Amino acid sequence: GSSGSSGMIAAYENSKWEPVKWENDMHCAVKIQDKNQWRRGQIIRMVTDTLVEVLLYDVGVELVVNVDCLRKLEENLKTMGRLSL
Repeated sequence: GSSGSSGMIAAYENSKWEPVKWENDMHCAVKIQDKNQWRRGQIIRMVTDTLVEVLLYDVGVELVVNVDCLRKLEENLKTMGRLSL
């Protein structure tokens, strides 16, 4: 037992939004409101200076969230545990 390693939500949650330019065909993590789980999305198309269209390829749902909830996909989070390129 004793299995529980919160890195994504942990790091993200603890961290705070940051001013970054979102480009097409990019990876990032969006923060849900009604829920407390960080989902990954793909920069589909920038709508406004605050809104951005992303794709939850992870699950398979096309939607658009606010850059205020968006977060840069940290490398560490990408490779949690065993590191190997």
